[PDB]
Amino acid sequence: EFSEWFHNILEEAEIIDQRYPVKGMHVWMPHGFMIRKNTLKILRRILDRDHEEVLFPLLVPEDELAKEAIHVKGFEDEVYWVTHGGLSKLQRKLALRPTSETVMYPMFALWVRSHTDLPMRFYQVVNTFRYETKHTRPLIRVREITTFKEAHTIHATASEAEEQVERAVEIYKEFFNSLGIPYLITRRPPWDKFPGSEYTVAFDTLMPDGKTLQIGTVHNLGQTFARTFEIKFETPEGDHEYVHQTCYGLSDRVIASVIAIHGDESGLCLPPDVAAHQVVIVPIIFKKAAEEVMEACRELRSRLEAAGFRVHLDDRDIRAGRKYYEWEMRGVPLRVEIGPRDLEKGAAVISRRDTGEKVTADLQGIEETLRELMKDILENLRTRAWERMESEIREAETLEEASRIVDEKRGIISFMWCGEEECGMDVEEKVRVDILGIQEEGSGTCINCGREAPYRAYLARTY
Amino acid sequence: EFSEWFHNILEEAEIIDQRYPVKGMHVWMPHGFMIRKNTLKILRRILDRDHEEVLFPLLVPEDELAKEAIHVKGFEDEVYWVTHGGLSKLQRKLALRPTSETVMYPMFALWVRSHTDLPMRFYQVVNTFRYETKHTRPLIRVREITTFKEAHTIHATASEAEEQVERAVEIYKEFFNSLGIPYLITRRPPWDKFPGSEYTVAFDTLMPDGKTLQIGTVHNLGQTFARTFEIKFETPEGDHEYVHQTCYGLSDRVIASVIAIHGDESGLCLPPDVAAHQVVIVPIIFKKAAEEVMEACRELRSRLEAAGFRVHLDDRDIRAGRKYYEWEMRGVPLRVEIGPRDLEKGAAVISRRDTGEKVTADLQGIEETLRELMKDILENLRTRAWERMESEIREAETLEEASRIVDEKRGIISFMWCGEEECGMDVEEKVRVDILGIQEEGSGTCINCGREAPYRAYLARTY
Ligand SMILES: Nc1ncnc2c1ncn2[C@@H]1O[C@H](COS(=O)(=O)NC(=O)[C@@H](N)CS)[C@@H](O)[C@H]1O
Ligand SMILES: Nc1ncnc2c1ncn2[C@@H]1O[C@H](COS(=O)(=O)NC(=O)[C@@H](N)CS)[C@@H](O)[C@H]1O
Ligand SMILES: [Mg+2]
Ligand SMILES: [Mg+2]
Ligand SMILES: [Zn+2]
Ligand SMILES: [Zn+2]
Repeated sequence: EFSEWFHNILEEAEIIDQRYPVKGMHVWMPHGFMIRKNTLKILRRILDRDHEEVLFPLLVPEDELAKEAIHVKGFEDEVYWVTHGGLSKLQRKLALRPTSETVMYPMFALWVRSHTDLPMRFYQVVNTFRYETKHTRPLIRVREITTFKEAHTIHATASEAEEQVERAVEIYKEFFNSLGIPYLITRRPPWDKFPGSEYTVAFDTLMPDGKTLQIGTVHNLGQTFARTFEIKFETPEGDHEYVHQTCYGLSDRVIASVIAIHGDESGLCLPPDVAAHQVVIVPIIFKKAAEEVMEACRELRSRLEAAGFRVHLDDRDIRAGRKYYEWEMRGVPLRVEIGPRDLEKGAAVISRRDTGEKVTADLQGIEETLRELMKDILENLRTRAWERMESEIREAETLEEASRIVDEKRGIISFMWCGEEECGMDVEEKVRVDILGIQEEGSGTCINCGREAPYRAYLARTY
Repeated sequence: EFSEWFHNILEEAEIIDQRYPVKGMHVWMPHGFMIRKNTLKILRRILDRDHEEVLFPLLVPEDELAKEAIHVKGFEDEVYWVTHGGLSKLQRKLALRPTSETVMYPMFALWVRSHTDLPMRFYQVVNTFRYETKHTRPLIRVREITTFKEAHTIHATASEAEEQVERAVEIYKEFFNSLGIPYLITRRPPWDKFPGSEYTVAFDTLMPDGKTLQIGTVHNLGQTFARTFEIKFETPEGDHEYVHQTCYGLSDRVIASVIAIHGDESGLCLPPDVAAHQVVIVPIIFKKAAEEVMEACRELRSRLEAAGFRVHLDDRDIRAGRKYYEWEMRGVPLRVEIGPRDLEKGAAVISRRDTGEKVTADLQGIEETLRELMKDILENLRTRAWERMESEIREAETLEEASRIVDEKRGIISFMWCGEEECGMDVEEKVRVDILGIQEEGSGTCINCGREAPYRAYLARTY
């Protein structure tokens, strides 16, 4: 049911067009692009406080790519290779970046010299490529991740790296809270961690179909990469030690989830700061004081633009009904309607998208009325969102009880686990599910092997 | 001399790092990225008035790519090819986009149906790839054009297309005028036009080394592409005619030229709206009322931020001299200095980057003082720039006189030309130069063959 809804809204709302001749590569249409744009504005406000945006190349030579032990093994046959430059075959294969460690790190080796240089915090929003699963899904599992934001940091001590991991987590929390997206934070199992990292922390959110979606990862790379690419720095004493690195990223999934989670029957419902328009003015006219209604709307639009609003005056010549439907299925938060009546009273009708509540406000101080409504809409959407997710995280004491809950109610399943490979693998195989990760807490007994369970773990059917 | 200057400033000002293992692919460092960012902000303000930003894929399948007669011939061996997806060879070669006609047009065939749909105006800023000349030059001739802005339009009548070409030209004029970049507009010879177009209009600017740089092109594609990809539309009568298309683009060259043209001995000099910082506050202190000087600067910074300025308070602990040098070689327009004296008077020293003129202003209304200075700096830079270019465009009546001027003074050479292939080719071969394009005007006699010359043409040594 959700799948169909999603695919249809992506088309109706004109977000992406999937009819491109190459599987897993979609087109961002005007409207979709605007949402993506606003989502990135929000992200960058946060990231630009302490990160420096850069932009590295797309192509990586075998030499550099296969320079890592496990990392290269991790993306072995998941990499696209350019072999020819025109008719002639390149004397050195070039891979489209799957992620940029092998692109930036050799360069980091040069930029880093003294401890005065550290810490360094960079990020870029580029397009990456991954040749994976025959199962292609819009914004969720694409071959061309068109909105891959990857941040990479460099530190003097391992201590600072761990500290950075904590900061990244807080940055994502804030990012997501701004999109009203709920999340579960866990430490992925050591066999699912980013190829070559010390450990991976992941953010997972729940899709309306009971399936889970990884919407963010933070990795503590320790110094394994530093040693590989020779990223050393001079200490205040005169010694030469390797650096401690971390990296974290998000993809188009963040947009998929903002669409999916605040999804609706009427179409899209979006956080005010993400919608293409925050306020759409719709004039109601039947050839009766029209000239005065129109000039009341125009006055209003200009007044809102100057106030900092992303407003749109829909003066098209169609029935107000159709207009309502359109801007509603497109996710516009507030609709301001103006008719002869209310006009001859100095007021207008303001309709919310999340609730449907129409109120009456004085065009005189409407700016503040709108700002407040917007703050309200996000809080509501974020709240609802959190309730819906938590109400889907259920505890299980028996491995059999887990199977019953997953298969019947879907959602996330909480449980105490010993934290052993074989036991975890067995759990996954038996329940045909995936262990998202752990969260350290009081002990107990592993739901599967009964041994001492140091971790609170979660599992679910994932994307 | 210029070459060395350019390369050194790109490094000193930390714009791009060329030390990447793959020739023709450079890295945008933090500072460079900020300039690129601001340059694009300026561009988008203009383009977003009547264009809709989109984002298409990077990869194009042979099927689509080689679907055009001349277009495919034009980028035959200039295209990079991905042949393998992991270890397995793709059953369909994929080319990195050189430009996106073959990527978007098949998709345009679907989006276009009724005349009510037209006109459509799109654009995107993506990275494109071109395997060309062994001669790689930073921001001027790269394999990965990291800042390729391509706009594509669709029209019902050929008349509107030509009209669009005129609009594009005006858009670029405004873009460039904002960067204070001077330009010569001409109609490229029919053998240099964009592969498959009806005709190409190009913008050329002059580099400090007397060489010319193409910084923008507009193409009228007529309906040749429409027929190729089947982009038809229903007329108000019920007929099905093809569409009229145009497309135009810019690359990183725009940034190269803003750096080069307003170049300087002290380093970078940039239009206020392009610099990473428009105002850098430098407090002068020698342990004498410091606490009061610092709090005067902080107060000022905040005050400027809230006014809309991109300001930076350099409170580092180094000699004010070094600070001056740094922000000067980096292109910061205005430097605001505050010391005990001026402070105890309610004034500060404002230094211009283009001139070096230091003035004294009341911290009380400094906001306006700064805004005015910024407007002034651009006008000055744009003016100077235009003078320098025009003073390098020289007329020639004899083909021999041309050779003397080019070889001795470089620059651009104006001349009357018959407009024939063979004559033009001959001119180029004999003068070892390139014919930029023509400009229709009163007749005369071709500088080479003496026949009737309908066109005013220009030539020069180019990049
Ligand atoms: N095929 C895909 N389609 C869409 N999003 C994806 C895809 N693969 C991964 N992602 C998203 O991108 C994020 C980062 O991917 S990753 O492999 O975990 N980590 C990185 O690549 C690290 N180098 C951090 S920059 C994931 O958390 C996930 O939300
Ligand atoms: N290798 C290159 N490096 C940097 N800039 C380039 C390169 N090749 C072309 N350009 C710049 O990019 C602009 C557009 O390139 S073009 O081939 O003339 N035209 C297009 O590709 C058309 N499809 C318009 S979008 C040129 O005007 C030129 O200024
Ligand atoms: Mg697993
Ligand atoms: Mg030529
Ligand atoms: Zn166990
Ligand atoms: Zn001639």
